[PDB]
Amino acid sequence: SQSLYREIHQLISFKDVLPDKNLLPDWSSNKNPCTFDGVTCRDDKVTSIDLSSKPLNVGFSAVSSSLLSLTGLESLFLSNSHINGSVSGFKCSASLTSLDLSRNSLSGPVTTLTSLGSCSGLKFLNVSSNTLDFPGKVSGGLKLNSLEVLDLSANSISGANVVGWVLSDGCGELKHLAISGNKISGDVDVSRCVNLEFLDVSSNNFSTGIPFLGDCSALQHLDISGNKLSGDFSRAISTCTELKLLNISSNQFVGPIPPLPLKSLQYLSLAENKFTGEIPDFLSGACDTLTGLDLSGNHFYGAVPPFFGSCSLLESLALSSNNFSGELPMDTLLKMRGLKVLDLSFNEFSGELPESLTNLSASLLTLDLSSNNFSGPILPNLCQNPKNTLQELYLQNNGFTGKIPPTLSNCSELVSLHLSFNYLSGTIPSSLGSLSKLRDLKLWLNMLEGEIPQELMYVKTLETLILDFNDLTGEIPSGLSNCTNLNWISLSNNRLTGEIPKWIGRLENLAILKLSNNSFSGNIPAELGDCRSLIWLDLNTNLFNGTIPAAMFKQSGKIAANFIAGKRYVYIKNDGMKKECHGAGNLLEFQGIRSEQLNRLSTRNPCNSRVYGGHTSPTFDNNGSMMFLDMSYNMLSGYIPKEIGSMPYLFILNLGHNDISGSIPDEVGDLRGLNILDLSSNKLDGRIPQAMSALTMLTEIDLSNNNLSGPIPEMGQFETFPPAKFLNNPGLCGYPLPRCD
Ligand SMILES: *[C@@H]1O[C@H](CO)[C@@H](O[C@@H]2O[C@H](CO)[C@@H](O[C@@H]3O[C@H](CO)[C@@H](O)[C@H](O[C@H]4O[C@H](CO)[C@@H](O)[C@H](O)[C@@H]4O)[C@@H]3O)[C@H](O)[C@H]2NC(C)=O)[C@H](O)[C@H]1NC(C)=O
Ligand SMILES: *[C@@H]1O[C@H](CO)[C@@H](O[C@@H]2O[C@H](CO)[C@@H](O[C@@H]3O[C@H](CO)[C@@H](O)[C@H](O[C@H]4O[C@H](CO)[C@@H](O)[C@H](O)[C@@H]4O)[C@@H]3O)[C@H](O)[C@H]2NC(C)=O)[C@H](O)[C@H]1NC(C)=O
Ligand SMILES: *[C@@H]1O[C@H](CO)[C@@H](O[C@@H]2O[C@H](CO)[C@@H](O[C@@H]3O[C@H](CO)[C@@H](O)[C@H](O[C@H]4O[C@H](CO)[C@@H](O)[C@H](O)[C@@H]4O)[C@@H]3O)[C@H](O)[C@H]2NC(C)=O)[C@H](O)[C@H]1NC(C)=O
Ligand SMILES: CC(C)[C@H](C)[C@@H](O)[C@H](O)[C@@H](C)[C@H]1CC[C@H]2[C@@H]3COC(=O)[C@H]4C[C@H](O)[C@H](O)C[C@]4(C)[C@H]3CC[C@]12C
Ligand SMILES: *[C@@H]1O[C@H](CO)[C@@H](O)[C@H](O)[C@H]1NC(C)=O
Ligand SMILES: *[C@@H]1O[C@H](CO)[C@@H](O)[C@H](O)[C@H]1NC(C)=O
Ligand SMILES: *[C@@H]1O[C@H](CO)[C@@H](O)[C@H](O)[C@H]1NC(C)=O
Repeated sequence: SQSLYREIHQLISFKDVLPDKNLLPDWSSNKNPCTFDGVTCRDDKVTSIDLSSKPLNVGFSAVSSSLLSLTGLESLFLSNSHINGSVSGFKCSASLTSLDLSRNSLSGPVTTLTSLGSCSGLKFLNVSSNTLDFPGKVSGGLKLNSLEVLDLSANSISGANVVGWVLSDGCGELKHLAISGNKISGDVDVSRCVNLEFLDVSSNNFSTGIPFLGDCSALQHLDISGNKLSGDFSRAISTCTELKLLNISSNQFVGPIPPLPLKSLQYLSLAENKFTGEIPDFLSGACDTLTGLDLSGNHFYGAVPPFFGSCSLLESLALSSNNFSGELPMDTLLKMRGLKVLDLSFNEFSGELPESLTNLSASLLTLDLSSNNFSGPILPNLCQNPKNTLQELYLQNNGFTGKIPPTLSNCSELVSLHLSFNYLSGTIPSSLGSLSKLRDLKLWLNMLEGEIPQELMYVKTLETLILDFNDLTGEIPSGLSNCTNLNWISLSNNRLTGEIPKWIGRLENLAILKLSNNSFSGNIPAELGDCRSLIWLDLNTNLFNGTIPAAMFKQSGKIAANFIAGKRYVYIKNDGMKKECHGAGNLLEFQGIRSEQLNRLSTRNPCNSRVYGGHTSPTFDNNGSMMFLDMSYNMLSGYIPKEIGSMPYLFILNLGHNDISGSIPDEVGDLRGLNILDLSSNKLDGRIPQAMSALTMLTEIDLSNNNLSGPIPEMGQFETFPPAKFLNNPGLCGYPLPRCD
């Protein structure tokens, strides 16, 4: 036929306008398209093309002129294909049924989509994750009332009543509307959409009316979360008898949990609102269908109603960040046959752990009991039940006394263990080396003694070791050389000894090494310079000596950090007020702990009030450098190597209280991101290099107690700092000091 001749010529003309033609290397003229990678054929005719996740790097016009006009094409999938430009009028084949253009760079007003009406058979349209917008006045209509599925999520659509604009010309055919991740406001009226099954209007700018749903005859999925809605949603969804998922989380709802349609309900989320009072007895009505419940981050209180035993289908129960109290209602949890995730974190549950809990170790994937008021010992008999499935165990920030049960090694599926912030004595059981899947061992702020288990080598998956604030002794176990995935090692405020092993250079994933306030010694390993993920080095308050190896900076400009991101931390800034408190500040892991309990450190730390929190976020993804370097309060000597200046992402530099001599390298002036510079109490001499006048981001400097001399630089930021920062430098003069003689 002709369409065959035309099919091949159209496909090859498309290939030919690609900047990287090597992308469709098996496409070629005088070959049958049905043999082409990306092509679906039925009876020797093209019915579908899928060029998704290939960087085609061409514009929509190339697509609509070559591809969308092919006779018989039924579906075109071009998600994440680097298509830019915008939709305009074109001839479209009547067979085309699905168009997926999601995750591209389509730009322009959302009114451009209206020109896709050329496609008389189009029923499914995904244009999510682009940059389509709605400039100014919202008038007219989208005019695609034949659609069954429309996805406009994650665009740049800012406007009021955009939904009415979408639905203006009719929605009798519409089954699934998603438009989340925009900035849409106003009214949502889908009452004329009597076949609508799926509505996601989440993460927008709604702060007035609740969506109006009319008879709600077909609605199964309703997501209005992530807005600023308040008011009577109970009445709005009261006609909704087929509802399976109701997500109203992250809004401004207040009062008690009101009546709900439970007979079909599988997923319910009320999280992150201002609901008050206690879980009502009437929710037992969903115990026949309910698979997921989330009431986290409200003001709920009291106990977990006993009715939950009937919710035998309930897989996840999340109630964290309320004020639930009482003992672990094991009598109810043991009936929830299907329970997999249990999250009661950040409440005020109390008492010891009931012995019956050891049964759930054979069904649960996650047990999150962090930040409560539990007391007593960790159940030794825990994970007796053969085939222990438990993956995550979070018991941090409670009142647990006793030893760490070696029995925990039987929970062989364990990926995450967090026993921090308790009162645990005894040693770190050697048997934890048996947890072949463990990624996180977090035991910080307890009273753990003895040495760090050599047997920890037997854990190949290990990524984080957080042992700060204990009573550990002995040296860094040579065995740890084996855990090559470590990206965060924190051993501060113990009584460790020995040197820093030279095998640290081995771990190419280590991003944070914190060894402060112990008794480590010897020289700084030039081997640290071999770590290619290292961004935070805190060796303060120890007994290291020798000279700062220039080699430790060899990685600067090559540093990659990706795995360390997204982890909750607190950074506690040192105010130079108390002389017993050392270092720039303490970076501490802080997943599942209340800041209100930082006061617990008072007895272990001479530091008093300045707490930064967040989630780790490197300032680059690649080609970075160290961001933090503290070696204060040691016995280092010799001169600062000029390579010190080679780290453009360095925010903090503390080398204070050592025996460093010679003169401040002029390369410090290259450290353009520097916020803090402490070189106090050393033996540095010569002149403050004028180059340092180029630093623009210094919020703090200290050069006091050296043998520096000559004039303080008048340009840059020096005039900004008080005299104290320069005291005890005999030959030093110039404002803020007395003028030079
Ligand atoms: C409009 O297009 C968007 C963008 O593609 C689309 O959203 C994305 O959908 C996909 C699935 O269709 C999501 O990817 C999933 O992510 C989950 C984790 O959250 C994974 O578990 C899933 O993996 C499963 O399936 C894979 C094969 O697809 C298997 O390899 C794997 O083993 C699992 O079985 C899956 O990868 C994606 O997260 C969303 N979100 C994005 C990218 O924004 C959206 O659904 C489209 N809209 C409509 C109406 O179709
Ligand atoms: C019930 O609803 C809640 C609340 O909406 C929901 O949890 C949320 O999931 C969404 C994903 O749909 C999360 O949103 C993302 O947050 C991450 C992390 O900060 C961001 O990186 C993401 O930004 C991207 O996507 C945006 C579009 O949504 C884009 O505009 C942006 O440019 C980025 O590409 C995104 O915002 C959100 O973090 C959570 N919220 C909370 C509080 O957990 C939950 O999953 C729902 N439950 C069920 C089962 O449906
Ligand atoms: C490096 O490690 C060591 C080991 O922790 C650390 O020494 C400890 O410092 C803390 C905090 O200063 C000390 O805690 C004190 O304990 C005594 C009793 O032994 C108490 O009397 C003290 O109480 C005072 O402060 C309280 C509030 O914090 C007040 O309520 C009270 O009225 C008192 O004023 C205080 O809690 C602890 O004794 C030492 N332990 C050791 C081993 O010496 C050291 O400070 C760390 N170094 C650095 C640089 O951080
Ligand atoms: C990359 C991570 C490991 C890291 C924790 C990161 O996520 C985090 O944002 C870091 C970069 C933060 C945590 C503490 C922050 C510092 C807080 O303490 C310092 O006093 C302030 C003072 C002042 O505000 C300066 O502008 C920056 C400055 C000095 C901050 C520099 C950036 C931080 C160091
Ligand atoms: C589309 O992307 C290409 C590649 O960068 C560019 O040359 C062209 O100008 C872009 N078109 C639009 C509309 O931005
Ligand atoms: C959300 O809507 C309000 C009211 O229309 C508007 O004033 C505001 O600009 C919008 N906020 C955002 C974050 O765009
Ligand atoms: C939370 O519950 C506890 C224990 O019953 C109660 O004493 C406390 O007042 C509650 N917290 C608040 C602030 O309501």
